[PDB]
Amino acid sequence: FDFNIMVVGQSGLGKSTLVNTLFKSQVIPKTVEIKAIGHVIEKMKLTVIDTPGDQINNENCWEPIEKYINEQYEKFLKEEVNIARKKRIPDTRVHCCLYFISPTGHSLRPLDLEFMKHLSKVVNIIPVIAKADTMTLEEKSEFKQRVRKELEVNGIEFYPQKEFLEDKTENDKIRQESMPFAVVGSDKEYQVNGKRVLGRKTPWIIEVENLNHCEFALLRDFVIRTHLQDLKEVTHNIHYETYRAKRL
Amino acid sequence: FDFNIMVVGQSGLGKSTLVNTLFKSQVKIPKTVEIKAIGHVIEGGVKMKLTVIDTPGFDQINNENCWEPIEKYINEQYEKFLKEEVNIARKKRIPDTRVHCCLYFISPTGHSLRPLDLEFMKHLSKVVNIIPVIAKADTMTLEEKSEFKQRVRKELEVNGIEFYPQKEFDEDLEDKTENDKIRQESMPFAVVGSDKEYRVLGRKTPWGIIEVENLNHCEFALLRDFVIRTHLQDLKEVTHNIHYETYRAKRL
Ligand SMILES: Nc1nc2c(ncn2[C@@H]2O[C@H](COP(=O)(O)OP(=O)(O)O)[C@@H](O)[C@H]2O)c(=O)[nH]1
Ligand SMILES: Nc1nc2c(ncn2[C@@H]2O[C@H](COP(=O)(O)OP(=O)(O)O)[C@@H](O)[C@H]2O)c(=O)[nH]1
Ligand SMILES: [Mg+2]
Ligand SMILES: [Mg+2]
Repeated sequence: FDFNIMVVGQSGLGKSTLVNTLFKSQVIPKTVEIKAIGHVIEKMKLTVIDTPGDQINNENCWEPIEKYINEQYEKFLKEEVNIARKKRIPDTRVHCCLYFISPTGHSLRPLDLEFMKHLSKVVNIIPVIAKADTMTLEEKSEFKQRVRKELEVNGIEFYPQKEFLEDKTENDKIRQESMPFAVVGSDKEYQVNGKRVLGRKTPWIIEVENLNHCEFALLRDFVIRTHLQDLKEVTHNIHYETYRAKRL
Repeated sequence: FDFNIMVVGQSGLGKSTLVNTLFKSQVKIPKTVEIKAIGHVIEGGVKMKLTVIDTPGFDQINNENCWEPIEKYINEQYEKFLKEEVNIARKKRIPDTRVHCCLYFISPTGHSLRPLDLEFMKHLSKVVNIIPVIAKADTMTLEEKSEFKQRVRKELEVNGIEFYPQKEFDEDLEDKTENDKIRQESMPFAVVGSDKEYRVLGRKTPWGIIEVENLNHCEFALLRDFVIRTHLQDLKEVTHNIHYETYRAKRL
């Protein structure tokens, strides 16, 4: 049982911080290279892939990531044939990928859109709003609506895709309102209300998991519990298949 | 008595919301497409017409010479004043539309400044008075803010980016003492913009309301006083005597 998550997006959005907060939940310098850390603990081995980048010229800035993803597929295609005859086949393909969106309060940057368009064709992308704590209530509500609109209008198929029922009753909910998940990621534990909790120490404490504070708990449950398998299935049966099909 | 402040930086940093904040203090916002200067004739004690110029984006796929459009505007005003410096109309007081002060917004990424940000700043400083500001100061923590301010100061110093108060211009040893504590100690101003008049201005935080003008909450008050009272004149003088003069010299 192996699950791979990857964080993508602009620099300085708390992508790296989230990775660690994510790991501390189930259980910070600047990213320069694509390094993926995996924790062999819940049965499951969850490895999260970090990334940097956000420059004077950003032409084809996605290729590096696309090369990596495609690199993981080719590897699985070579390892899909059980030459070593192993009961289980190691899978390092990117199942779920989170694209961090700067909460600019305006329309999505052209670069964000194109970047998501390319990846959506090759990987399961789940839109996320970084540093949600920055935005006000009315602001965040409107920003999500703006995001959902801009995405749908730009023909960006993101998980859960409409194409691939009880699930249809919930996919609409997760497509329709909840997403993109607005997250606050804090690596620090502070005892709040009698128990150790994770949260930002804003002079104003904000609880990373508290459903009343932010949607991190929702996103976490969504990717690690509810849709953990669906992600893997769509990765293998659609994306990966499409790769080898074009390859062969 | 015309005072001209221009707000610059990448999109979605709170520049426009701050422009309105500044006016609203010393007296639903859409994305800006064109450069628009807002003039509001308001009262030091006497009358003063300050026009706050607004700047769109900076934020795109390929950002080359994205400063060119602004340089062109700034230079457009220098040519205009050069054209109106000779009082053919024999005017007692001459209308001034030159950018005296220019605030540059730096996203609080908590990392080293983006190379584009540096390039953007470097060109402007050699044509105008730049004053480094950190947008959405409220996002950061206390320890994070301190580290970022120091980080910005270092990067700018290292890159040779002369911002107001310029190191080159102060002559007096006393002048240096005061100016060394404003650009080392004080800059860059960590500000929080708020338009909605709530009856003290501020940002509506869930935990509690945050006073935009409070010194204990943010450094907006400091920035206002600096650019409106203390150094308003100094900014103008350097603009006229050095920046403008340099342009006029090059024009020949
Ligand atoms: N307001 C806010 N700031 C955050 C949050 N998470 C991280 N930050 C800050 O933003 C900076 C981003 O750093 P990092 O975690 O490496 O994000 P990265 O740019 O993807 O590498 C950090 O210095 C954090 O102090 C958040 O949820 N809200
Ligand atoms: N956290 C925080 N958010 C702000 C602040 N000022 C503005 N904002 C929000 O960020 C968005 C930026 O919009 P705007 O004022 O037009 O900035 P602009 O993109 O530079 O024009 C607005 O929708 C505001 O709700 C601030 O001081 N702190
Ligand atoms: Mg990073
Ligand atoms: Mg604007």
